[PDB]
Amino acid sequence: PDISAKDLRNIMYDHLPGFGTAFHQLVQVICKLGKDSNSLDIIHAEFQASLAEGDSPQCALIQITKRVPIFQDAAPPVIHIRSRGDIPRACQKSLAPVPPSPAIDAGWVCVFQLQDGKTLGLKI
Ligand SMILES: [K+]
Ligand code: NA
Repeated sequence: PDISAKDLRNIMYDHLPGFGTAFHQLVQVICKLGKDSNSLDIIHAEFQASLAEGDSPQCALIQITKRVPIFQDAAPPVIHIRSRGDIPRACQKSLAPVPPSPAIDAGWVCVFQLQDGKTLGLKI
């Protein structure tokens, strides 16, 4: 790819406010699935265009989830953690009960699964 997953992640991070936000996590999800589906260059191009159009970087990421085929009805990744405390502070107000068939394109970034089995969905 013209761009690596790490470099794309860093370009997206360059534009995002704060640290450990729902959108940082979304960047990670996007770069993972994009690397796996060989979509890194299309993702990069779409991100660039969205920024040029005047979109917020957050909106650009969302639009990526809506336009890039790998994200269509794609299940959010499950992230195993010890306790809710392992969830970044800036994500703590973005947690919600997990529905039966969550989809990334619908704003379900990931699902945090606690050791005790309880789940929390990261929602935008
Ligand atoms: K930042
Ligand atoms: Na952010």
